[PDB]
This record gives sequence, structure tokens and C-alpha cells, in this order.
Amino acid sequence: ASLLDSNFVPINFTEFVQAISNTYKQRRIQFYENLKR
Amino acid sequence: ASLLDSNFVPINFTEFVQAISNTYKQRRIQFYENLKR
Amino acid sequence: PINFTEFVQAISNTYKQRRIQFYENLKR
Amino acid sequence: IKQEFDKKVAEIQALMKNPQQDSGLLSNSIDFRDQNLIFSNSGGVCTSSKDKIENYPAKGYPYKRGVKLSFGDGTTELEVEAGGGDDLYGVCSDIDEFSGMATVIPITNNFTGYLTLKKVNPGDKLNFNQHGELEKVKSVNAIALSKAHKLTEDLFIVLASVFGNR
Amino acid sequence: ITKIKQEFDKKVAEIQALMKNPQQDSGLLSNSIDFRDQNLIFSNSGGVCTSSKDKIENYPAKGYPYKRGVKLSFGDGTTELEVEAGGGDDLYGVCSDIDEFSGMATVIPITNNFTGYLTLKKDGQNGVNPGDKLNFNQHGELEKVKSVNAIALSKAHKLTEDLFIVLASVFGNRA
Amino acid sequence: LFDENYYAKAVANIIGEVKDPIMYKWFSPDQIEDVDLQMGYQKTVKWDAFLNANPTTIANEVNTISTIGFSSEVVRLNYLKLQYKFRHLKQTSEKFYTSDSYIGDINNNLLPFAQAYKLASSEIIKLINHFVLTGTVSIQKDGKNQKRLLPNMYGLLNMPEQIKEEVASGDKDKMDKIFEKIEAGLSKLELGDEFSTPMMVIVDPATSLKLVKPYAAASSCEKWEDVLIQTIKAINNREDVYIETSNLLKHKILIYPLNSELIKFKPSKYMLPTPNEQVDKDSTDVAHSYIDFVLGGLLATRKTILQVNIKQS
Amino acid sequence: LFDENYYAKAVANIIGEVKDPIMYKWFSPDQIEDVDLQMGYQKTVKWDAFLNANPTTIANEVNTISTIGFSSEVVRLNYLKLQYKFRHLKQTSEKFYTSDSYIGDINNNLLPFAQAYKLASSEIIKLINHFVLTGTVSIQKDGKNQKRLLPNMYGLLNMPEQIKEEVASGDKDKMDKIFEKIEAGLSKLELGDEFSTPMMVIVDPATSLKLVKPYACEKWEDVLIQTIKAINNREDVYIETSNLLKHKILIYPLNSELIKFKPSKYMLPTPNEQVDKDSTDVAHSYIDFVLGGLLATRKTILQVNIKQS
Amino acid sequence: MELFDENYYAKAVANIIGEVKDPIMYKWFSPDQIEDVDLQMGYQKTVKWDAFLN
Repeated sequence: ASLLDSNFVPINFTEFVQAISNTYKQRRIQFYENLKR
Repeated sequence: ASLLDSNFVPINFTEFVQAISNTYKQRRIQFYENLKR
Repeated sequence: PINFTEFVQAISNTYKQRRIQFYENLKR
Repeated sequence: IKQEFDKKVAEIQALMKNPQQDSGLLSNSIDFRDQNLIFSNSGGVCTSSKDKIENYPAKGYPYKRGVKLSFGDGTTELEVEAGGGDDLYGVCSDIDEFSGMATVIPITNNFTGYLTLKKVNPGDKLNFNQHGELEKVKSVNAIALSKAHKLTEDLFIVLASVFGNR
Repeated sequence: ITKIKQEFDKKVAEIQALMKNPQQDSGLLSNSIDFRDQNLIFSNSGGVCTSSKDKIENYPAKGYPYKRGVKLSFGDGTTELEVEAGGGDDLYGVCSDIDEFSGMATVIPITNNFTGYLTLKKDGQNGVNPGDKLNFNQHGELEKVKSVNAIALSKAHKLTEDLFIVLASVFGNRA
Repeated sequence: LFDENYYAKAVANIIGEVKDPIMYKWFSPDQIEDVDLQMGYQKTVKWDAFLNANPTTIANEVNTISTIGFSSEVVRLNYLKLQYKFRHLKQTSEKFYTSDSYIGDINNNLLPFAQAYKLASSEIIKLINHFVLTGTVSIQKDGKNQKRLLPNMYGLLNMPEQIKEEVASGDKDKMDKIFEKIEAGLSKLELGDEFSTPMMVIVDPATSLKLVKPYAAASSCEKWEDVLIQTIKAINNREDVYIETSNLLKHKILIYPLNSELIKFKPSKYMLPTPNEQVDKDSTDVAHSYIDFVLGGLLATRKTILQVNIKQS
Repeated sequence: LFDENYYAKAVANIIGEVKDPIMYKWFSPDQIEDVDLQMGYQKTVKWDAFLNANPTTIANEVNTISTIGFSSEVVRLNYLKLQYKFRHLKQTSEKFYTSDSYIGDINNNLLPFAQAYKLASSEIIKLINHFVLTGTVSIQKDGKNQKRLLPNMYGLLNMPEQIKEEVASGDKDKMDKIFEKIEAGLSKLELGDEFSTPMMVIVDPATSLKLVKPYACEKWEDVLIQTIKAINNREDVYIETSNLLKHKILIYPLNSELIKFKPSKYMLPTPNEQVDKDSTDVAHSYIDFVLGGLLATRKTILQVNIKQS
Repeated sequence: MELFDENYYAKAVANIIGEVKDPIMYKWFSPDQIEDVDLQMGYQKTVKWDAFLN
């Protein structure tokens, strides 16, 4: 469950916060994958 | 699962101990049911 | 594994496979 | 050494508001009256949802005492410590020990609750001393609503009503 | 209140230092990332070389007899006997472990050979060398030399300012 | 398992022959609750609320209302694990000892595993009952050489902060003095809001024999037992009163309510004897087995138990 | 939820425009691991094994075998929860301020909720980056008026039980003296068996300027890289510049076995459910974040301070 | 030690055990240089065959 997933539909604020956290983690992973030192 | 039920077939000593404990609990419950002061 | 001898042989084979994988993935 | 350890634990727990002390027996609640005369009773007896509440870093232990603003050399932010007189800024009604944060109701807002009393009858006029404790008389409107209640040989509380400066 | 907290911290630190594995926490990780010289700690319970046929007993503990020679101590008779740090003619065995929750001391009897790290008296720690003969004092501490065969297999190790451990082999009783 | 563990099979077969502990008569059915624990302790938190001020009258508009506070208490109950060992005969060696009327070795005092386990379980259950009643563990009638236990491990007799009365030696036979002490203790009892509960009394056989004499001019139609029951019904809001006799007591009278709110028993679910999986084996016909049992778990409110001791000397 | 609460929908739609924190460049991907916590602390237990004596030869019969012991260490990391408030326009009133070019009141500095949240989140991310790099929370260029934090809450610069070197004010502009101090610190570094790891160096802009001077045709940067390669088993050495540092040089390995960042999963800015409303067109919103979660092995970080006085 | 119930704030527990990693000695040999043998204890004799031109 992440905000990037367009099919995701939050039900309440707890699910919304979990989606925000998952989106942040996925963005961190993407940045580390795209990083080239 | 208790030793009172002859259909019970233990697999290991842990299940045997659990069955012993359940048998003790059932015996005390039956004793309190049959008690008459 | 049926018995302890087969378990030990499986452990040795796993160690050999790990060594082969490490050497394949190693880049000097 | 263990006996001295236990004695110091008892002293610091007596100083603290809600110490964690285990027991071997359960206590019985006999009556529903006079149960609020304990140090752990934080907040006020009468509270409004429109009250203004702040939090500050804690210096010392200002719980249930008059607080004053204190400033260091400037490396760290201002904090609050026990005090009174012309330096009174508010009343500390709660403390969070994990974060070391004191909950303060400013003097501009009226308060009604239990506060530490200096080692007194209803209707008497009270003043905050240099240690933040209430004492019998005056730039602050403080009125006692009950007689002193003793919690320890050095700890006395009193129901007081503060409604601004005089 | 701060001064009382400081005194509390000093006393709890002393009591922790007088323990095997205190519940002490810190913000950092201890630098133990090498495979050599890692057994020189006070929490190293048991023996360096342990056989599967060793006789082991447990007793109520009077005081803190960990890693010290123990002797039987009897009360008024209301309670059972216990073990306390001691030596000499009263020596009964060697305490190798303590369970603090139950206050139980694990003892290997003097009739059973033992090899491990034990407390050393803080008088001749520099003079203790491998091969020296050792005996248990009245406090259960080993000291350089009677009725006890104990040989040090290494030198002293300073765990704390007043805590020294020595690897020793305790054979049994001597003539 | 039963096809590979003869000892487990025998334990399952003979477990039903062990008598139930007599301590079950000392508690109501709701006063016992099992706990899943072998060694450690239990933390029980009791939550309370209190009023801070008089209620607030709701009229027109108002923003200031009276508050209600909260408080808590924590109680720690320790548990301990203990073990016993017993020798018996190896399963394959029973045929070389089966006689016409008995099985075993009479000259060497060796028994089959089933009978040995039954006897050991009976003895251990007796010891458990003694500990539950008295709070101490000892194998002597003198009560000396007691096993050292952990704090927060108390019985019905040694529970601290209860009501204790002592009848002097010079009045060891004066039932009027005994009942005066009992009435004083009953008055000193503090049951709180839960005073409307049945009560239980435990007495030694000598006191039980004394209680059945007619009440004293030696008037008839009433016994000392009836007088005691009425006296206890005075405080328990005229509820039921039960009386029991136990040989474990000695010149002691124990009175306590059968209410789960005041007194509760949360023993471990492995408290009663349980066989251990380890069985010692050798080249001979003698084998050894182990039995485990867990002690602890009595939780009582302070000043809710009356103990009267009739001093003899 | 999006049908009922407009603010959550707006936050979800705009959350993709917030730039990633720059602190991710100071750690390796394996070094960072999220935890589920808001306020409190997290106990980390490290288990180790040790050899009591030499191994026992299996020959003929023997019953006494050498033993392998075990030990544990407990680490407590504190986490703290912080909040900010900001004012913004109301959704039902945005239409009265939606100009052709933009939305909002330039005169009153009133913005739509989405833009206000984006800007506040960016500022809070910058503050979090500053805290992670330094270990102190402040909003002044002088670095004073620091917010008091809980113990066991440390950054890369204020971590205790590490290696500290100080260059005297008399030698404040002598790269030879600075490099001598750096060599001393590197010699005092204790990486043990984990020395085969890439290394990271962070310097202030003044030190970065001084590094490109010719070595007293080689540069001080090259000399430093070679010196660090001498100890890190000749692996990668990375150099970074930060305006948040002042006459400070930080050197540490990028090894997950020595330094670990375990931030809370709610560390980055998160909207709060409470929204203040009244009869006017101005509403207030709250943003929450969590600070704390750096763990480092003792004597593994080199911190060089060039005193200016 | 804190005198309050600090165990309440222990809301996360992480345990570091590590993992059995590949031995570092593999870096000192080429893949062709290592060849396993079937033995536990004792001695094994290896014969090297050689040729030359007369």
C-alpha cells in the first residue's frame, strides 16, 4: 500500500499515514538505486 | 485436547504436557461442578 | 535429509555452492 | 550497600510525583471521598477547554509550583524553574519526566487546583515565595480554598485559586 | 534532587560493578569486532574446558560468591544451609555461576577437577606467573603460596581497579 | 509418541488414579485462574478513578467543568519451579520381577514406573497443599530447615499485613476468651465495599472438637459453631459461612472471604506434578525419572484475612 | 477518505513534489533501516561469541572439550516527536482568491494548503538534515538557542566516545598541521576486522577550498584520499562538502556493521488530522516529525575541529 | 536508572545476530586453485606425474 499505487484507496487517516510512510521508503529506495557515486 | 478423551493422539512431549495440563483443569472444573457444601 | 550423514553431505554441498557463487560474483 | 540503595530510592521516589514502586498486596478502595489528596493528581479540579497551556524545558523539579523564566549563556533555549515574587510567569501543573517537559499555565489565565504549600484557612490571601511555594501574606491574586493537607513531613498541598495579578 | 540522583548513580554503579552481568545500557556499541582476547570478561561463566561427566550442584547463596571458593554456612536451623565465600579448612567447592532471580549459586565440588577463570587476591597479582601454586583465602580469593591443589595456567588480568581474574586449574585436595 | 515412549503411555494411563488436591475446598470456583508461566513473575495492574471536585451544574452557557482523575497500582507475584527425582525399574526388566501377587523387588524396594510415579505424585501433591496453606516448604513436622523461597511468595497463613490475634496460654481452653479474640479480629477486618460475600473458616482438629460442645450455665439449643457462624454473619451481610478442618493447622483459626475481588489464586498451569522427558538409563535394571512442579500465585488484599493463634506454652 | 477529507487528498496529490533529503548521500543503502516508533526508545541487543581456549583434538577417547562462550550488550536509542503549525487558505474559499496567474493573497502572504504544506515540509526536511549532520536543533546561523534534547540522541558530529582532534588557532591556516592531525586521528582509528569498507569524509567549504591547494604536482585532496585508502583496504573514499559545518572535518566508514541509522518510519514530515477552523477564511494545520536513531560503534568516527581562536 | 516505568517506552526491539558469511580466505586464491578432498583426519598422498624429452 503506497501513494504511488493508483489503485490504492485509503479508508482512514491511519491508512493514509501508512501510505505516506511507504511512499517515503519507496522514494528512498529509488534514490539509492538511481544514485551513481 | 486432553487425556480424558481416548481419541487424543499426542505427537510429542510438548503436546503430552499440554494434554496433562488440560486434564488437570478439566478435573478441577468437574470437581467444582460436583462439589456440595 | 533422511539421516545425519545426508544432512552433513547437504551442508558440505551448500558450502561448495556458496563458494562457487562467491567466486562467480567476485570482481577484482 | 543495598540498604543505602533502597533508602536513596525511597527518598527520590518521595520527591517524585508518580514513582514506579511494586507491592506484594492489593490495596482496597474503601470510600470514594478524599481520594484526590495525592501528589499524582495532576491538572486542575476545574478545567475549561479554552485554557491556554504551554510546555517548556524543565530545570530542577517545578511540579505543582510557581515557575519563572530562566536564561543561560545563550547556547540553549530558555527554561522554567521554581520561583515567585516579581518573576512569576505561570503555574506548573504537570511534568513529563521522560522528555523533561514542564506544563505551564500562564499567569494571565486563571487556575484552580492543588499547589505546594510552605511548611492557613479558606479565604486567606497567599503569595508565592522565591521557591515557588505558597505562603500566607502581594502582586498576585491567590486565595486558599481549603486547609493544608500533609503528604510528607516536608510536603504540604492546598487547594488554591489564582486569578491573575493584583 | 540532582545531587540525590548523582549519589543514586554512584551507588548503583558500585553495585553493578559488584555483579556478573548488570543491566547496563549505553548509546554506543562496544568495540568487540575481533576474534582474539574476547573471553577476559566477568560474565564468562562456566569453565574454559568443561567435561560432560562433571558433577554440578546448586545452593542458596549468602552474599555474592560468584567466581570464588565457597564454604557451607548454617543458620539457626529454621532455614536450610547455604554457601558463602570462604576457604581454608572450610573449602567445599568452587562457585561457577549465579542465577540472580532465584539467588542460586552453581557449585562444582572440590572432589571434581575444575579449570577456569577465578578471582585473584589483589596483593601479588603482578607476582603471579604461570605454574605458580595457589590457595584459597578466607574470602574465596586465590593467592600465591597447603591442602588444596591449584595451579595458575596464565597471568593476572585486571578487569577492574580491584577486580583481577586468573586462569587456574583446581585439582582437588592435597596432603 | 505413545508408540515410542512407554513412560509417557504409562503416565497417560495412570494419571487418572491420582487423587485431587484438597486445597480446592479452600477456594470458590471463580477464585482460581490459570497462568501460563514456569519461572518468573506476574505483574497485575489495578486501575482506579477519583473525583476532583463537586459536579458542575449545566445551565445556560459554561466552559469550566469539574474533572475526574485516575490512579493505578502494580502487584508482583513470583513463581518458582522445583523438581524431584525417583528411581524405578526399566520397562524391559519387569518380567524378571513379576511375581504371582506383586510386581517389583521387595528386598530391594523397587517398583514399576506406574506405581512409583503415582506414589511420587501423591507425595508432591501433599507438599503442594501444605505450601498453599502455610506458605512454607518443609519436610519436617517441626517446621525447621525450611527451603528458602523468593519474596512475593506467600500462603494463606503467612500473608503480610493481615489481622493477627493471639490467645494467651493461661486461656488456651477458655472458649469465651477465644471468641472474644475472634470478635476483636472480626471487628478489625476491613472488607470494604465487597463485604457482602461468603466466608470460609479453617480450624485444626482440636479446635473443631472444641467447637461442637454446647454454648455456655451450659445452655442448650446452640453450639459454639452456631455462635461463630452468627458472629461472622454479622459482618458478612448475613451471607454463607463454611467451616473446614485440616490437620496441617495447629492451634490456628483462619478466616477469609471467598470473593475473587479480595482474594484470588492465579497458579501456573504446570503447578501440579508433570513428568520430565529425561529418563536416566544404564546397563542395569534401575532407571530414574524426574517430576516438575511450580509454586506461587496467591494474591490477597491487605487486612482481609484473620488469623487466631492459641499459644500453648 | 478522499471523498470526505480534502486536505488528505491534496497532501497525497502534492507529496510527490517534495525533494529527497540530502542526508541519504551520507549513508549506504544497507546502513538505513526503518523502525515503527513515534516517541520513546528502542532497545537494541547485540549478541557475540568468543573462544575460551584452543580447540580440542578429536583423537581416541576424550570427554573434556573446549567451550565457546556468549555475551550480550544492550543499546538504548531515544526518539522524540516534534510538531509545527502553519496557516493557510480554506478550500471552500480558494475560489475567491484563484487569480489567473496564481492562487493566494500576496498582500497578506496567504497560500493554498498544498503549496503551504510543500514549503513547510521542505523546511522541516532541511531542519532534519541539519539535526542528523550535527546532532543539535537550531534555527540561527550562530547555532545558539539550541533546543534541549534527550540523552542518547546524537549526531555524526557530537557522538561521544569517538576520536576528537583539535587544530590550534595558531595553525588554523596550515594544511600541513591539519593533515598531521588527520593522520593522528586515522592512526587512532580502530576498525578491527571491518576495515575493508568504503569511507566517507565531510568538510566545510573553507576546508574544501584549502584542500585543492598544491601539496607542500599533487593535491592535499589526493594525499588525504591515499592516506584513507591506506587503512580502508584501498576501497572507495567519498568526499562531500556541507555548508552546515564550520571548520569541522568528519571521517567515518560506510559499513552497516559499525554505523547504523535506524530512523522512525514517521521521521519525515506527516500531516496531522487536527485542522483548526473558524468563521473566517484562515485555517491552521499541523505537521509532525520524529528525531533520533543514530547508532555508532565506539572509536569509529574521526572529528577534527579547527579552532578559530 | 530511571525511577519510573521506563520499560513502557521500549516500544521497539531489534536484535543483531549477523549471518554466516563467506570466509575471507577465498580472496587469497583463484577459483581453480581450490579443490575439495574427502577426508576427516590422517594423511593423504598425492602423486604428480611428469614428462621430459630424452
